[PDB]
Amino acid sequence: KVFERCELARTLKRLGMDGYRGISLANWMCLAKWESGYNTRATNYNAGDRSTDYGIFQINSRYWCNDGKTPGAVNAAHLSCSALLQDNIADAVACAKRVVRDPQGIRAWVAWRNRCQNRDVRQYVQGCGV
Ligand SMILES: *SC[C@H](NC(C)=O)C(=O)O
Repeated sequence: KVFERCELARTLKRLGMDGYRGISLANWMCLAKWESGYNTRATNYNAGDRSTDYGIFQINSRYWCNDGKTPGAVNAAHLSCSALLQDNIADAVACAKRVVRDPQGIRAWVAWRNRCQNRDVRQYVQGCGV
């Protein structure tokens, strides 16, 4: 599903992302925008390393979700990448939380560094009531 900007912002607040490990909702929004255009169906195959990025946050199959086809990856005891292609983003949020629990935080996503860090990201949440 393709989320409307404010619909997404309110959803992320409800799932407790505002200020999670010091990350503002505006930062999480900036991240979803440049990663998938707020599209839960988004999939990006990295030919170079044979991994795939899945969902609204473009989570990778080598480190975080199991898809079976990715070489040198986390096993089948971990969350299925399919769970990140659902309309309901609860699993994706729970996984995004885990990713930033690493010392690297939100910097784990290179798109965040390019397009969001050291920027006025107020625009992503202005007028949403969050
Ligand atoms: S981010 C999803 C999570 N992955 C790892 C590697 O802990 C899981 O729930 O398995």
